[PDB]
Amino acid sequence: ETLGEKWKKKLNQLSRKEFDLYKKSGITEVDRTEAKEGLKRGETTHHAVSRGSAKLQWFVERNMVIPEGRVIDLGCGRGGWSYYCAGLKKVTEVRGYTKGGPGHEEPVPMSTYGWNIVKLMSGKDVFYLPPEKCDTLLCDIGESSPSPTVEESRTIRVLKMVEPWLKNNQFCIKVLNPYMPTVIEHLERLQRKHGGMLVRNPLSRNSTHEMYWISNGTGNIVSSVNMVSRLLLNRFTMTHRRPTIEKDVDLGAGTR
Ligand SMILES: Nc1cc(Cl)ccc1NC(=O)Nc1cccc(S(=O)(=O)Nc2ccc(C(=O)O)cc2)c1
Ligand SMILES: C[S@@+](CC[C@H](N)C(=O)[O-])C[C@H]1O[C@@H](n2cnc3c(N)ncnc32)[C@H](O)[C@@H]1O
Repeated sequence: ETLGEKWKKKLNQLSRKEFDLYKKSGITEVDRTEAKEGLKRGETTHHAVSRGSAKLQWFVERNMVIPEGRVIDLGCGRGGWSYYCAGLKKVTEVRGYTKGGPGHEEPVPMSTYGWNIVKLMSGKDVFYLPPEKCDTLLCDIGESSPSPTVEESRTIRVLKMVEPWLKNNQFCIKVLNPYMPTVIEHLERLQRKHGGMLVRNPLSRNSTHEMYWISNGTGNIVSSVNMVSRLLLNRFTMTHRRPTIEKDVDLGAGTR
């Protein structure tokens, strides 16, 4: 019924070859060549551990979330968001939590600028964690699934989990499937209470309808979601557009 549901049905009809040509058509991406080569060699300075550092940097450099004080990073994985925040002037502590174990990335130890204010803790399912006081709440959880009802369930669970962590603080939260009417209802209620806006990051793949609820902005959630569904549906029409290439983020070295 929603434009997003039509997008997901069409995405599920693609062959692997078609899917591989669609997923990056017209997106933006950072060139990870140098970082991957450095990481393979065990280099611990300058490189971002994942594409996530540039993905969060995109929101921060637009002032959509402005990390400060004690940052919590839920679903930190290898730690791209955490290591990026560790170098920001207003940040004083970064605590990352992630599941780890089979099927999940482990935190990567690094020596990028501000490493000494970061603690990444694996073996932590955030759905069992009691909330902690923080000045910035980040969450990048939401596992894609071919089933949109599984994605709807996973999105609602994240939105219910994150709310007790929100106390008039800065935030950036992934919304895996933002187009279902039940999710829209939660998002509108959450925006009435905590403010912010839902934003599509250009570095996201066309194979996910993810959007991020960020704290600094206003706007109409329904309009923003439908614009993304129409964008993703239009990207099935034409031949692959190679992604727009950008430089990856240099996270430096040193303590603070
Ligand atoms: N065409 C289109 C298609 C889709 Cl499916 C979704 C969105 C758009 N359009 C844009 O995204 N337009 C836009 C224009 C100039 C700069 C940027 S920006 O993201 O670089 N910086 C911002 C953005 C918003 C605010 C705000 O509202 O406070 C603050 C800073 C975005
Ligand atoms: C891949 S990370 C996102 C990228 C990350 N922001 C970065 O920059 O590296 C998302 C993570 O959420 C983790 N995750 C999934 N379910 C989780 C849960 N219940 N509790 C904690 N972490 C979870 C996954 O293991 C995955 O590593």
